[PDB]
Amino acid sequence: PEGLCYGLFGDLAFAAKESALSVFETGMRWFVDTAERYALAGRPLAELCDHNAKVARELGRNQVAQTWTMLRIIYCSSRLPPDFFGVLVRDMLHFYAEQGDVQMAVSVLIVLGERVRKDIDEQTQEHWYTSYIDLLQRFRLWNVSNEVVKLSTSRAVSCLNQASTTLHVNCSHCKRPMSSRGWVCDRCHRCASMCAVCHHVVKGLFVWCQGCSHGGHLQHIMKWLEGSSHCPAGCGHLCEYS
Amino acid sequence: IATKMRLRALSRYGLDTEQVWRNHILAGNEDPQLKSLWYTLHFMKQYTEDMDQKSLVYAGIKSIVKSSLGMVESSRHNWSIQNLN
Amino acid sequence: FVARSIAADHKDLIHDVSFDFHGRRMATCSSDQSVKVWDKSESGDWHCTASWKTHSGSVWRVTWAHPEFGQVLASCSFDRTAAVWEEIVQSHWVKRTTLVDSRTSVTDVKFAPKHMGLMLATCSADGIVRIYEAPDVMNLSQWSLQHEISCKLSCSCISWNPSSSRAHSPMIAVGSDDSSPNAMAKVQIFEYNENTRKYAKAETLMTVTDPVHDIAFAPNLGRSFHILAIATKDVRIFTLKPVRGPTKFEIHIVAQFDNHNSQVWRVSWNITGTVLASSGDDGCVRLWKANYMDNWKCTGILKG
Amino acid sequence: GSPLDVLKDERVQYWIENYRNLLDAWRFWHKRAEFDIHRSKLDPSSKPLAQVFVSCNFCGKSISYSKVTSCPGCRKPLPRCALCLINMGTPVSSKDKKLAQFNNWFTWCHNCRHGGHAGHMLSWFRDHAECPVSACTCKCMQLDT
Ligand SMILES: [Zn+2]
Ligand SMILES: [Zn+2]
Ligand SMILES: [Zn+2]
Ligand SMILES: [Zn+2]
Ligand SMILES: [Zn+2]
Ligand SMILES: [Zn+2]
Ligand SMILES: [Zn+2]
Ligand SMILES: [Zn+2]
Repeated sequence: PEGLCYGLFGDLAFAAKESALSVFETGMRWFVDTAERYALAGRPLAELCDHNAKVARELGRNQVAQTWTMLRIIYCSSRLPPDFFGVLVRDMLHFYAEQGDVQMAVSVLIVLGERVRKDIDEQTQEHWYTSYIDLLQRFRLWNVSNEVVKLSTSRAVSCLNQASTTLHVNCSHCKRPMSSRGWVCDRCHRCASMCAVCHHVVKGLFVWCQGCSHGGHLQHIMKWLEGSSHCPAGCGHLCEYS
Repeated sequence: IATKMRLRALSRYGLDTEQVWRNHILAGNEDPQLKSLWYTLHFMKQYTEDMDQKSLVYAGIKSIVKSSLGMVESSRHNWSIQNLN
Repeated sequence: FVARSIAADHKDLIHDVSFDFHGRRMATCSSDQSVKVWDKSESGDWHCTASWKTHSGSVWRVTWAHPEFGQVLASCSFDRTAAVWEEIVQSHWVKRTTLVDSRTSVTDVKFAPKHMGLMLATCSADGIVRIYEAPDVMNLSQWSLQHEISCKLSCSCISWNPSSSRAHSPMIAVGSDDSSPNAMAKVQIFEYNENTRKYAKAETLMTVTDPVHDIAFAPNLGRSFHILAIATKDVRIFTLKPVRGPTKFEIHIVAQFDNHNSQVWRVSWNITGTVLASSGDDGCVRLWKANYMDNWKCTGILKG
Repeated sequence: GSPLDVLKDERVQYWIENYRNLLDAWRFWHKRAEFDIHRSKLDPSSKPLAQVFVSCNFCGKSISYSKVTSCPGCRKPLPRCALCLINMGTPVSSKDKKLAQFNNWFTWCHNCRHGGHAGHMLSWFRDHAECPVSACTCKCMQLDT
């Protein structure tokens, strides 16, 4: 006669025989902040390690911060053997992964790249990447998930983003497909990518209503729909009703 | 004319359909031709609305009075409308 | 934990509550043949955005599907059916397919993990666990029964293995609530073998002879071994360590809690698979967590 | 409310087009859009600007105006957002619930054709400056301005 289930954010619903529905709310705020404010690429290894360590120390994760600093010293340096710490780095990655902290393991894998990629097998790396991506998507952190996918050291995880994400656009006047890298119609010889607001060629981002088949610059359409409910091109369509 | 058009567009001139006659106020300046045109358009819109409540009017006086037959001119101007066509 | 009550307004006892994938939505099924979907707003209050009659008999379990397949709900009931409900946009929920293969009551229904596609497993009271599949995720009105497994015991709970690793074969555990005087294992674990393309009984937990009311695989989330939580007269946690045909596991019990002092009805892991909540006949929710020495301890007692 | 013969006259439509060109020259784009709405309401013969439309990869028919994320013609899955990996779609048929919010509209870079939800890619390009799809070096937002 009882029901029980945690939610994502630590809240817990518990319905039992009197039946009374109670949500025992609290958790993972550290995970959200950590995922949001690491930098995984675009800077040298030392800078990335110091930034991540500063994040971990600010959030109160002293062990994570010292791990980042230790990685910086180990990698970004009558000397120690070149592969002296590889076993220890692998053990640290496995230690963080086996306790549910897949975020730290994936971040270290991405930051280090090939320095540790060849030492961890592909299957475990893919498992960590997928677990971290699922955690990020649960918290609705799409930007961090896509950054991880783009910077993923595994080819299979990288290919997860290129599946059915290409749009085939056609000219309305000619009803024929357009070139894959174009902004002018092949047949009609008309700038079919004209913004409905500014009447300028939309070379980059194009937002398109599915009702009236009209659109334009993403910012321009956003502003117009913020200021009105009609189609900017003027087809009597309430594209975003109310 | 370009600056006047800019100012009128900034003031939403001619876009008011609640009562069209106010558009000449939105024109900024006192233009007799604009005022006459907008008052005529308002009158014809009012006639269309009244007819709908209880096409040809938009054709203008020339087309309206073309079918006006059967009127007798008054020889004497007595000094004292419904008798008209 | 801070407790807050919800005005369920359910005509009978609430049998199951299941959050969605994102944690922002809820689905509660009761014995009044009604399933209610709750969506919370920025104010934090849970609003019942949908309430429709589903089945003829009491509805036992309601489970969510991954959002990539859309807002999809599967509910099993006493009328030997497991219906699949989809949301179409107001908030209208439509029945897609009624799964009528089971000849007896379907105790539990659970969606398979995302990496398998859209697969559904239903366990019936006659000992048959049926695993379905939708070949086309855009056509939820067509479900094809892939496998059916005879568990030789009255099934009461199932739990997929949420591991997304390619090193772990598909695995479904089946618990039984049968109370026969004879002492036989009440939990059977079946692993899908790619070579045979058929589910085969991999491991059997002989130590569990009491009736089982709920089983729950722990979210793998980067681990290498599988952790299973079992609800019985006590709370047991088993760790399944694969060794280097069905895979052989070094089954070790790592927890056995009688703090409920009564029958434990439900067990539910959290997102990280680190804290386990158990709800027993005492009406208390006991959160169990393991320290770095693998000594599972109670981190809180929660009362209605 | 002129008769369709007057609205079909070359001179009237030429004056309308010249006024719209003047409005574009002054960058009165929103006011030009308001005038376009007014003209479409009053003159049904004013065909709206013909812009691009998305076509199903398999059927090839237009997906413009029953799963929302499926092509209306061949019931095939629609292209998915490069960020949330959820198949894109928009239900088709005031102070009411927005049946089709802006943050769910189809949105793609016109150069690399990689697409996603409007809100998702808006946030992504607010944060980053590269195409979300892996192995694509296009700078989608930098192309426009
Ligand atoms: Zn064309
Ligand atoms: Zn524009
Ligand atoms: Zn339009
Ligand atoms: Zn539209
Ligand atoms: Zn199609
Ligand atoms: Zn998206
Ligand atoms: Zn691209
Ligand atoms: Zn691009």
